[PDB]
Amino acid sequence: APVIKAGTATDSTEAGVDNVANGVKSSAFGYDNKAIEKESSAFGTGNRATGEFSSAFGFHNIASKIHSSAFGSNNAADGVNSSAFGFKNTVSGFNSSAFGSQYQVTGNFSGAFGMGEFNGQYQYKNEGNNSYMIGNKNKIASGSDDNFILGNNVHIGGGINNSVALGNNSTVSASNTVSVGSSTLKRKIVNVGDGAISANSSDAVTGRQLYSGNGIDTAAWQNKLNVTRKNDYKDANDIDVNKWKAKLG
Amino acid sequence: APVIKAGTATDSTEAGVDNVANGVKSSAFGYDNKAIEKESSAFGTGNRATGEFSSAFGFHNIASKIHSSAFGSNNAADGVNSSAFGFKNTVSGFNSSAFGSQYQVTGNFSGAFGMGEFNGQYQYKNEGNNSYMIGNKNKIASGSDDNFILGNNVHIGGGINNSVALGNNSTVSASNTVSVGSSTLKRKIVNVGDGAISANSSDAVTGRQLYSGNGIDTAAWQNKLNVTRKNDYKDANDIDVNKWKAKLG
Amino acid sequence: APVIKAGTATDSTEAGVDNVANGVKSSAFGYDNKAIEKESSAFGTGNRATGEFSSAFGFHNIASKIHSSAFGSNNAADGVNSSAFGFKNTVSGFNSSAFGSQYQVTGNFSGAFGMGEFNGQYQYKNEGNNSYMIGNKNKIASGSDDNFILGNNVHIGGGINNSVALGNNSTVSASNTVSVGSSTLKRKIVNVGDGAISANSSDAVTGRQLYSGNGIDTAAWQNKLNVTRKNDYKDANDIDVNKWKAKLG
Amino acid sequence: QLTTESMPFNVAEGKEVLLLVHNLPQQLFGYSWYKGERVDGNRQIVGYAIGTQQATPGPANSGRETIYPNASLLIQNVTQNDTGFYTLQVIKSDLVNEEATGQFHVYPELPKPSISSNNSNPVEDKDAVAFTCEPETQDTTYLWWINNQSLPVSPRLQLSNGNRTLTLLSVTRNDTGPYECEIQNPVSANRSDPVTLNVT
Amino acid sequence: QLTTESMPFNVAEGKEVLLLVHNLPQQLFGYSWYKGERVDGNRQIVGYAIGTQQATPGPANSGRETIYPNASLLIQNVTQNDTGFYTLQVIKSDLVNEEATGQFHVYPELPKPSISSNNSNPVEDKDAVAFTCEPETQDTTYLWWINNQSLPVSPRLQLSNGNRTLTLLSVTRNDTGPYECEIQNPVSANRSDPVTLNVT
Amino acid sequence: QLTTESMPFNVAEGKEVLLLVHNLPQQLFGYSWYKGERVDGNRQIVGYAIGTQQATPGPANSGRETIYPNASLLIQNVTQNDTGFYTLQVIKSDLVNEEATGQFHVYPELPKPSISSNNSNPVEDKDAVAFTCEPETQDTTYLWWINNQSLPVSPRLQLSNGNRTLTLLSVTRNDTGPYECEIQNPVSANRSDPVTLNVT
Ligand SMILES: *[C@@H]1O[C@H](CO)[C@@H](O)[C@H](O)[C@H]1NC(C)=O
Ligand SMILES: *[C@@H]1O[C@H](CO)[C@@H](O)[C@H](O)[C@H]1NC(C)=O
Ligand SMILES: *[C@@H]1O[C@H](CO)[C@@H](O)[C@H](O)[C@H]1NC(C)=O
Ligand SMILES: *[C@@H]1O[C@H](CO)[C@@H](O)[C@H](O)[C@H]1NC(C)=O
Ligand SMILES: *[C@@H]1O[C@H](CO)[C@@H](O)[C@H](O)[C@H]1NC(C)=O
Ligand SMILES: *[C@@H]1O[C@H](CO)[C@@H](O)[C@H](O)[C@H]1NC(C)=O
Ligand SMILES: *[C@@H]1O[C@H](CO)[C@@H](O)[C@H](O)[C@H]1NC(C)=O
Ligand SMILES: *[C@@H]1O[C@H](CO)[C@@H](O)[C@H](O)[C@H]1NC(C)=O
Ligand SMILES: *[C@@H]1O[C@H](CO)[C@@H](O)[C@H](O)[C@H]1NC(C)=O
Ligand SMILES: *[C@@H]1O[C@H](CO)[C@@H](O)[C@H](O)[C@H]1NC(C)=O
Ligand SMILES: *[C@@H]1O[C@H](CO)[C@@H](O)[C@H](O)[C@H]1NC(C)=O
Ligand SMILES: *[C@@H]1O[C@H](CO)[C@@H](O)[C@H](O)[C@H]1NC(C)=O
Ligand SMILES: *[C@@H]1O[C@H](CO)[C@@H](O)[C@H](O)[C@H]1NC(C)=O
Ligand SMILES: *[C@@H]1O[C@H](CO)[C@@H](O)[C@H](O)[C@H]1NC(C)=O
Ligand SMILES: *[C@@H]1O[C@H](CO)[C@@H](O)[C@H](O)[C@H]1NC(C)=O
Ligand SMILES: *[C@@H]1O[C@H](CO)[C@@H](O)[C@H](O)[C@H]1NC(C)=O
Ligand SMILES: *[C@@H]1O[C@H](CO)[C@@H](O)[C@H](O)[C@H]1NC(C)=O
Ligand SMILES: *[C@@H]1O[C@H](CO)[C@@H](O)[C@H](O)[C@H]1NC(C)=O
Repeated sequence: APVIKAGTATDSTEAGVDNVANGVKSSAFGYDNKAIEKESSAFGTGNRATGEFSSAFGFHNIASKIHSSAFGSNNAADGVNSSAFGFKNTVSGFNSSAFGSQYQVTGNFSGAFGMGEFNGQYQYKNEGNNSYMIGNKNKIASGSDDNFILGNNVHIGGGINNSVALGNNSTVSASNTVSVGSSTLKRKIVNVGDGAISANSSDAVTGRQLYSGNGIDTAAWQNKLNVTRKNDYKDANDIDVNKWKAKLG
Repeated sequence: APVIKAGTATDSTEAGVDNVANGVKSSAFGYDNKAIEKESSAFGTGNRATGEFSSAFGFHNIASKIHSSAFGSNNAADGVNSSAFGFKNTVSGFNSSAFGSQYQVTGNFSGAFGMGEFNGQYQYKNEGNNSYMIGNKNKIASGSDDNFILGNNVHIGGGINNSVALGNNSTVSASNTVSVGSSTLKRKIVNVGDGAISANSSDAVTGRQLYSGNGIDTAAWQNKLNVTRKNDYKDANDIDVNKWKAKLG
Repeated sequence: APVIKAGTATDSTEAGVDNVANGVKSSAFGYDNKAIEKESSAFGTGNRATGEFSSAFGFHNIASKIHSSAFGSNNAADGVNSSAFGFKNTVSGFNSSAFGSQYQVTGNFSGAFGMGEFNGQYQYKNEGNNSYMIGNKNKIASGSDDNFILGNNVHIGGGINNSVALGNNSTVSASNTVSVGSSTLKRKIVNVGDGAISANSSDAVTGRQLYSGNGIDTAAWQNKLNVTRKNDYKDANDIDVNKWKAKLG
Repeated sequence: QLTTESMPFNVAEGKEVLLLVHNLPQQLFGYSWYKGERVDGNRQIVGYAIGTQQATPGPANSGRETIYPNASLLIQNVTQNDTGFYTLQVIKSDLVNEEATGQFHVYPELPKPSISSNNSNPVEDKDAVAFTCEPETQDTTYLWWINNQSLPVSPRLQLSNGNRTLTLLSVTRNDTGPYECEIQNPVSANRSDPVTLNVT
Repeated sequence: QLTTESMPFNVAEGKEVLLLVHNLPQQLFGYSWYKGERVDGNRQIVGYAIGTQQATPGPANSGRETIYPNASLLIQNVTQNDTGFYTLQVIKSDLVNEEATGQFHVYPELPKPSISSNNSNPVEDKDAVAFTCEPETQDTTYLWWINNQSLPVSPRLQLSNGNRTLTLLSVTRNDTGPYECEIQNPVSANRSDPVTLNVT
Repeated sequence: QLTTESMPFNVAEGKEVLLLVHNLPQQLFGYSWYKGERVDGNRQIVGYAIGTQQATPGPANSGRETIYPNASLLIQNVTQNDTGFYTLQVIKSDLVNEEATGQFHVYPELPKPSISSNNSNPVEDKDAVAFTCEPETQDTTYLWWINNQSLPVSPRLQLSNGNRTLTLLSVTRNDTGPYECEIQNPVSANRSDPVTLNVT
């Protein structure tokens, strides 16, 4: 029968059946819960809180570091100030978070929000630092940092930093780029405001801007294309006289 | 008075007042909690855990499937490996997640992070598969899949796949497009790196690139615009001689 | 020794050691937990639930309003229908959420997903309404609303509305803009579909479109550049006669 | 207890009806009005959210329905198709739903009626002439008026087809007067043209 | 109890081997096959996920391995490097792992052998000529066939270097016959050329 | 117990002051220094975060303050406006705040003073001439010096305006000597030019 009793440390509480509480001011409530560190809490079924100030709430959750939260089902938060929320999320980095299902985050100050895959091991993981993924089945290789993904099936290889991937099945192939598609599917960017055609502006021109061409360098373009200006074509400027007289008598 | 006692199944725990635990290795801690399936836990006030390995922690939470987490207030996670975290979040899809307030996710492998609206029914819901919305009051119609939203008041209609919406009050009207604004508000894209003007490059040209025109096809442009190259003008190439002699004597 | 007993209100439960339950149908489970409002739950170690229907689960969590959830470590959800999940997250807004570590959200209907910084005070906070941040160490000043950030080290000043920032170290300097970089680092946009060159289209032209120039206004461009069409140059159209006959004899 | 009251209960076609709400709970989260006795998401007419103070029309909305902060529902341009039950859903602060119901009937603008007789010249000594109001419409009430006075009940005054048809078993020359009939519903009624008897 | 069975246990090089699984638990979450006796992420060959019904190759995959819905693993183009232990990881519905193991041996295609004599013309009255099959291979079994019948065990028939060398201590003219030796491994066996004795 | 100690307690203007921290807890999460006796977010000078090892200035920072890894605060180019209380916030591993206070005084560098007399020619037999050090300054200590030895206490040596005005009640020709005034503060002190009497 369930019982309430003190654990093996001062102010340690065991509530339920087959509970173990070993840390000072720790508590294990439920069935088969273990709270082994100081001020650690394990509430639910089969949870393990093996780090100080760590809490595992739910079903078969594991928290292992100085401030770890594993809330949900089969989450493993093994990282300082790390949080694993959802279903079967493993966070192994420092100050990293993960929300969703079957996602692993081994990078530092990284995050993931979506669904990955776990057959017997995590097939899609976040191994980059300061990188975030929102989508399904996304990969970031180790050594690729400061990368952001908003899409599905986006795999980032090694040595790709400061990159953003947007949309389903997007592809990143270089650093300091924003990708809105792959070599097979290319997306249009619609509803773009007019650019700032000028010498030094870094904007995005639109269809109407290039259609009309307002604000272009009328002098630079007249050198790249050898343009006979109508003013000269009217005033006979810059012609040969020993040559025109030949064909024209 | 609150009591600790066994439930109706082996290793089932009831802690508190008016609790019911019916699953094997289940536990209901708090007030008016029901845990009816194997290894299901309901901790808090008025929670219901009606699925195996499901946990409902908080206030009036409902978990109904084989791995369901409803953490917060009035969350209903009715979906396999589905998580509903926050306030009044309903997840009805497979492996789908939701964090925030008053959001519903009926799609498969979908997610929502933000605030919706619930007067008596969910007014803003994610009904698309493999789709994610981050923002306030966002809608994705059923049959529109692989869509991503980063903005507020973005409604996606039927038959719109592989689309990305960015910013407040953005509008998506077609598939395989990235939308930056609506027909009324059009945003500029600033701080864009120089493109790769060439025969096959798919980049985004900037204001300076269109201003100077470096790297354009100097031969193709000279056919679309019937220019008269200064070399031919200065050397009388490509002229008529039988009728130029007429006007010029 | 731990004890199970009634609180100071009807159907109020205290489980553990040194617990206080004062609200009707409230419960405090663990060590040093206080549940002071009606139907409020405090499960874990040192949690405080001072608002109705509020739940604080974890370690040193505080919930203070009518529907508040503080799940994790040292979270403070002081806001109506607000949720603070993770490590040391403070949500002070209305219907706002925060997931991650050391992030503060004081705006209304706002959110943050990432890591900030907390030395003795929150150094990076979300002070804008209807604004969302995903990344590390991002700032939104008060009065700047409807802003979205996908990146790190992005600080948004005052009076900047309807803006989107993408990528690491991005910079926003105006309203109704989308920024993909700063004045120092500028990102390219790759894999862009072909635009819709026309009179009124608002698209993004690509490198090939500007290279070939197909679909441009062949008549408008021929006025801005004073080209001499071969149809006239070969045909002697539009020339002076009193002046050509002078130099050409 | 939550109760709703139609105002008025019977509405003429094309008019408006207002459903009042009484004993509304103290702490509330929002309201919703559903068409029919059930609360189904497909039948939601309109919904209010006190928190953000927004009134969002539902799938069953037709543009004629407005919700009010004190939970009353106003339906303008009412039609005969609207006759039915309406349920109000009230969500309290703890988000436990409370339910009520209300109904009203829509009736048409009953027009000018007319009368007919199958014998134009009653025989003075005796005849069995019948009187009937032709313009048949549903769920009305019929009553007859003779000599500007309600008909005197007698077996001599036979009624058939319910009592839209008035048959006079045995006429007399002393019965000459204006015959005039009414067709009447809970919302309106106005009179026909007097019909005389021909004797000599 | 989870048991795996190789089929066949011994496979010729370049053939295929199929690992069967028995007593598979009723409620499952997915499978995974690892090379070696350990379960390590670096050794994962292939993995299946029943939920999404997807088979994903692992880092140890070489393109020759396919997993089946009934947890079976098929390896095509088997090579001598594949000989070893394989472990199957079964993840039940509650996500508690269950482990099993299986193994198979790969053997090469042994050719015709050949025989040599260190004395070409045995002396009729007596000689000590030795017979040896030259083409040395590992882990094989040899056996000698004389007058195409199995060699009669006798101290007169000496065997050296295991029994790959057959030495005849004292030959006689009556021993003239076809000498012929075999090599056999668990997977195959086939013959050399008969060798005769020269006497007069 | 957390204690802070200013070093030095009194600082001349434009110099630097270093606040030491003693008995710092073993397990820490970060520090913060606030101006004034209160801990307010608007008064934060600087903060340190041991985890990420970042030192972030606060709203009250002026560019003259640096935080050391051992929680000491260094303030360079100090001004008279900085005189006040400072509080140190220490956040332990469990994130329970611990507070301590410290203070220092800023004083100006006082110059050469100067002396004045109302009577240039004291009368030899007797006079009541008064000496005064004119350059008035706040919170400082005044010291007189006669024939380079400290003034001998006597009712003869009257003092006025506190003791910046020295009145000689009944002068004599034997009182002739150098008269010199000293203006000193907690941080500095230097002297004036000796003054003499005129007698004959
Ligand atoms: C609700 O609002 C309308 C307009 O203010 C009003 O006519 C109606 O009486 C109100 N209901 C009640 C019960 O007062
Ligand atoms: C009322 O209903 C009829 C039928 O739709 C329509 O023609 C009429 O314009 C409506 N009047 C108003 C004020 O809506
Ligand atoms: C009165 O009679 C006229 C003629 O048919 C009809 O149009 C009208 O609806 C009637 N009004 C009422 C109140 O019965
Ligand atoms: C018509 O009036 C005559 C008068 O004699 C009567 O006989 C007859 O019953 C009436 N017919 C009908 C159908 O009421
Ligand atoms: C008699 O005639 C008038 C209309 O002509 C009618 O209004 C009145 O009601 C009738 N008399 C009585 C008592 O009803
Ligand atoms: C006429 O018909 C209705 C049918 O319900 C009846 O109530 C009413 O009394 C009848 N009037 C006479 C005079 O029969
Ligand atoms: C598994 O599938 C393969 C092909 O269908 C089959 O050959 C094998 O017999 C199956 N294993 C079992 C134990 O049935
Ligand atoms: C089998 O393996 C050998 C060596 O890699 C290769 O040459 C051969 O083509 C393979 N055959 C098949 C059917 O895979
Ligand atoms: C037979 O010998 C040949 C070549 O000498 C070899 O390729 C083959 O594997 C052998 N077959 C068997 C069944 O031993
Ligand atoms: C070679 O053959 C002769 C036959 O007499 C025998 O004596 C001898 O042992 C053989 N040598 C070897 C190495 O077998
Ligand atoms: C003897 O003859 C043939 C070889 O030609 C062989 O196949 C057969 O098996 C031999 N007899 C026995 C018992 O092996
Ligand atoms: C030949 O060597 C093997 C070694 O295991 C042995 O098993 C076999 O019995 C031997 N045969 C003879 C005839 O010695
Ligand atoms: C604190 O750090 C600085 C830098 O080394 C040092 O000058 C100071 O003495 C340190 N204080 C103590 C008590 O060690
Ligand atoms: C100190 O402050 C004064 C006035 O602000 C300034 O002139 C001086 O340059 C400063 N000295 C240093 C070393 O910063
Ligand atoms: C000495 O007086 C001078 C100016 O007269 C001043 O600059 C200085 O600060 C003083 N130094 C001390 C130690 O009092
Ligand atoms: C000025 O000096 C004279 C000397 O006789 C003395 O009488 C007088 O008190 C002094 N007055 C002041 C204001 O010091
Ligand atoms: C006497 O003379 C010198 C200055 O001339 C001074 O430094 C010294 O301290 C004086 N002696 C005393 C006891 O003050
Ligand atoms: C000079 O002024 C201060 C004021 O506190 C006093 O302490 C000191 O004793 C005075 N010196 C004499 C000789 O009076």
